[PDB]
Amino acid sequence: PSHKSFRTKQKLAKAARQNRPIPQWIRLRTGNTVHYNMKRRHWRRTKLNI
Amino acid sequence: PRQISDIKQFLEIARRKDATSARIKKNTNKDVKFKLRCSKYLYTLVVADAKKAEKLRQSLPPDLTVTEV
Amino acid sequence: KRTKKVGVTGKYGVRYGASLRRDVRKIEVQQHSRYQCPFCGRNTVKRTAAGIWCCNGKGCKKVLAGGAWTVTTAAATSARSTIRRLREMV
Amino acid sequence: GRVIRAQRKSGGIFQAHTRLRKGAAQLRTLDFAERHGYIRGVVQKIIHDPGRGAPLAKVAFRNPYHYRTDVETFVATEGMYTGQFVYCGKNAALTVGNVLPVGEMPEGTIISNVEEKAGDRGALGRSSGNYVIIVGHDVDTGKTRVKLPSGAKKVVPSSARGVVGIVAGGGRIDKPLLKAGRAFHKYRVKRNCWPRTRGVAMNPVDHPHGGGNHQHVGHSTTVPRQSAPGQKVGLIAARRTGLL
Amino acid sequence: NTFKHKRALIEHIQRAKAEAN
Amino acid sequence: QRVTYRRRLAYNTRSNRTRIIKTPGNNIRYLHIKKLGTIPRCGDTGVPLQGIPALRPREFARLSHNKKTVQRAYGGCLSANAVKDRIVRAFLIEEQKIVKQKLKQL
RNA sequence: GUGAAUUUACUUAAUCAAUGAAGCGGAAUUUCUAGCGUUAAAGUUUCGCGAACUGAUCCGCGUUGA
RNA sequence: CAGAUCUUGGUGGAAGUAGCAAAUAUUCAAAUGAGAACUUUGAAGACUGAAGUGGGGAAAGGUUCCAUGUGAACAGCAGUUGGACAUGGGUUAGUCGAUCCUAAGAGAUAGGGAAGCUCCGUAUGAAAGGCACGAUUUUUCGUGCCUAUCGAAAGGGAAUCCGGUUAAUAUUCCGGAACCAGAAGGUGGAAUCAACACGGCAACGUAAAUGAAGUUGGAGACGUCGGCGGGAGCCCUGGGAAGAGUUCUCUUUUCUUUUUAACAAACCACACCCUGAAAUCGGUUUAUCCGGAGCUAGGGUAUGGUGUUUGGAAGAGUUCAGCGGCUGAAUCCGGUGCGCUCUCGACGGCCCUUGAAAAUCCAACGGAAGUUGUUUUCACAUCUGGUCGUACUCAUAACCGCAGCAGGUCUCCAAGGUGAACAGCCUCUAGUUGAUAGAACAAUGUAGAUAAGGGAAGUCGGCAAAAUGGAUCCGUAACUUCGGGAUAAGGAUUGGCUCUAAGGGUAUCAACUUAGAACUGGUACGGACAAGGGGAAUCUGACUGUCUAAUUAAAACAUAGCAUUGCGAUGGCCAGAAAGUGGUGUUGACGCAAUGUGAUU
Repeated sequence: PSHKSFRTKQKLAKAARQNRPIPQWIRLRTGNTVHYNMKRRHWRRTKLNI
Repeated sequence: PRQISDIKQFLEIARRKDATSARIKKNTNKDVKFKLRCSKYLYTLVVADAKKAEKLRQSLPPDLTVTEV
Repeated sequence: KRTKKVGVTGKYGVRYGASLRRDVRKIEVQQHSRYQCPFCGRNTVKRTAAGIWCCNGKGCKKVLAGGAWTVTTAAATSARSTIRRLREMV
Repeated sequence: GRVIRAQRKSGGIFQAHTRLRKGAAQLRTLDFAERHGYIRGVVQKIIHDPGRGAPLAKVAFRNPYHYRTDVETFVATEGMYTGQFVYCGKNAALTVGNVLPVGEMPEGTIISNVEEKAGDRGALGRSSGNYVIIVGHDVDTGKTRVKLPSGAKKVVPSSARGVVGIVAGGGRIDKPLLKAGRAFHKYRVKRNCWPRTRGVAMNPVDHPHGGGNHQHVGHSTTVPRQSAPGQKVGLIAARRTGLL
Repeated sequence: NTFKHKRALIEHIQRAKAEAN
Repeated sequence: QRVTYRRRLAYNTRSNRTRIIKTPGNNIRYLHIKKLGTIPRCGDTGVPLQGIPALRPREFARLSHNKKTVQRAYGGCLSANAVKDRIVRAFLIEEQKIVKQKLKQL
């Protein structure tokens, strides 16, 4: 809700930052085996459960 | 806001250092409102007489900032 | 006179039985009737709760400990007489 | 095979509802002034105690030792009015509402809120319309024989105190309730003891009386006193049974 | 419940104290 | 025009009291208002006291002393009739105990 | 457990009741009323709200009661 | 390895099949584009119809908000569009909450249990902490006086309003105007050498008007129902003025706009006072209360805004006419009420029910201290106000049901007509036009209608359907616990229009509400909507009420009543491994505990 605790907003802020696509220059590195973010989340599909 | 019914009270409050600015408001009924912005209140004097209006306006201290409608 | 027998217990309709409504009728009449104030003489004593009888008379405003449905009970009156008798012989 | 309703009444939801209570109705603590003389108090207000059939009386006394007022919560006797003076002590008069030792009152005195033992501030004859009768005295043993509202005879110390008069609010049980709703409201301020399901209407896992194709007990409903907590149902240790 | 309207009260007033006087 | 609560408190409660106003912009709006003040009760008879306004408890602290009191003994604590009964009862009982002292000293 | 002649008694061990653990045991020797009662003072003896001593007895001291 | 309804993964026939059918509904033009039933704009047609498909919040979600961009994938058709994908941006508080307080309740400490994990216990078997006086007292201190914490974004509570502003934030920013608390001294005034003010018969008033310890009082602080009266907004309404719709004809009209916040000042009558003494008793409410405990009457005091007048404040906002940001105008004067929502006042009813606490705040009693100096809850200026929450959804797509699921999920605002009505039906503001479409009308079906004559012959059973239905008037049985039954049953009446007849306020105004009288119409008439079928009886449970969520709503359970039993506290009943353990019990036989019957007769 609008009424949040500071602890909740911190966890939500980190969840937002982790819910981003991968930088493109990561994909060009030597020995790179990472192509797409395998930990992506959508707000309807998976819930954060905090 | 405060209403002042006495002209010399308006001058005295204008003389007081808390006075910051003054507004002269000319209404459609030929009644003027002399408003004085102080630290705490907007002091307003309703002068319905024309001749008392401009003698008061020239009575206001020169250092005070007087502003048109 | 609108009702012949039920009186105040006409508010209960046809329910709970005639005898139970009859016993309630005696007690409810006692419970709600106005009583003369023993302190100011006005007819101003009414029941606030079971055992508490308060007078609304101006200047008196006395509150009474009494019976559930009537201001004074027979047991209290009888024993008040005996206690008065006992104190006098002592 | 299940803990029965009687066993579960050890607290929790079966506790007393105590938010609206107006204080514990008690006599004055037995002090020097009330042991040797009398102390006078003023009845401030007669109040309704939720869950109690009798009214309470707020009585203000003076602290004999400090500049302060001590207000005591009494069980009101019939005839107590606001502004009345109530005297408590050995040398108190024999008037309705006064608190005197039972040894100082003549045989046949009607008393209420009587102390079982000297100093416990009132145990007997506390319910509405109930009272205790001073049967007699035994000065050599310092005891007083009294008649309790159940008709039993009891011996109390002559220094035990009792309020002269009958507890106010008498006749409260005469009126039929006419209603589950009014029984609901009466017990809503006392505890969770209502409504009551019969044991015969239960299942065998729930009660000794439960089970069977017809609603019956199957065994005698008069039970011993040595029986187990799950067994103490029906008529416990009944000497006589049935309506005379 | 007497005096069903203002006029009826008036006529009662007119007849009253006139039969007396 | 319909209105909304100005706060995030739904559920009209004894603290969520609102009032309808017309704003100078021709808008129907709520103004949230506080519970009404209370005239102090008398200490003996319990009736409201005469000569004192009806404010909230913290709101009384902004009045001067004379506005919260009546210029009489127990003014702002007891009503006039309560004070008069105090005065007469005090004097009469003092007279009684003087007479009893005279009677019992001999 | 302690005594006194199965019979009586005592309380310090334990048990129960009350409280703010206030007046317990000895001796000396406040009731016509819904009011207020505090922050000693007169008395005596030293030297002003400075003292003291009583006002307000002493003794035992087991907080009282069962 | 061919098997184990074997394991894991993969893939077939069914099969381009079942299906994509609830929530009335879309259509034309244009734009964009490779592509338009679906995107956007305009036009039209509709719906939600204020208990909304509207405007907000709480719980929950967490970035879904906003702008820009778009190959897929996702939106069970489509897609140029999207809560989807990508990139950035976005939430501003002394006053709104949290924080503070306490509630039920949690939970340390003292202690006591327990092999222990840990349990119990919450002012208890605790040495559980303070405050004040003094030439400094044997320069080694004397003399007095008296309870954690956590727990409420719906409870209690210090103080903010209007207009404007962004793509997205506003009681937070901007402009203007206030307010609260705290702190220090300053200025002006007030008291005081008759130390701590005066006036009023009084209720009490005044800009001030010292008051320690201690004690006490008040506020905070309180149910539910019913009408009555006041205010505000809304609704309604008579004129004026601005535009706009309509104009074959009619309509001095149809519609829109006519606005005024917190805050500041002044003003404003059930309780109380004064004189006076009342029966030929009077006063008086819708509601019968009041008076020798002082009525009526007369004169006073208090309470005092969501009232009036002004400041704020017309400069704002709104509406219109021009000009190339600016200039002109208008923004007016009234009515009304069994109306609606909220609120306030004074009352009435109800209870074997009597309907929180605490933090905070104020007052009194008391009388310590005390020419300058003392005081000063008085008017003024002066300074300050941290931390966290703040976007958005709150639902036929942002929550929970595996989902963009016909389910569920607390609450605030609430226009007009019809009508008793927040009914149904229709409309205004706002919102939406979303739910694969197109063409065809075969059988069967789902959902609605109707049917000659008969009228339950159907069927285990009138199951389903029909019939009845509003209001007014007349009439109403057995039986009964005398209250009911009862809308019993049975009859009649109902439109439109022109009229009168009454019912109120100060000659004149305001207001729907009933009685008739004609006249009139495909004997129509609650004309749509809405809206009981009834009667005679048996069995049974007295009644209202409760249960097998998801096959049983019942005669089952509960109930009031009746009865029995145990228990006078060292006690009954129940609980704990134990305990210096708890419940009943803030209890005391008109009580509690344990049962059995089940209103009355």
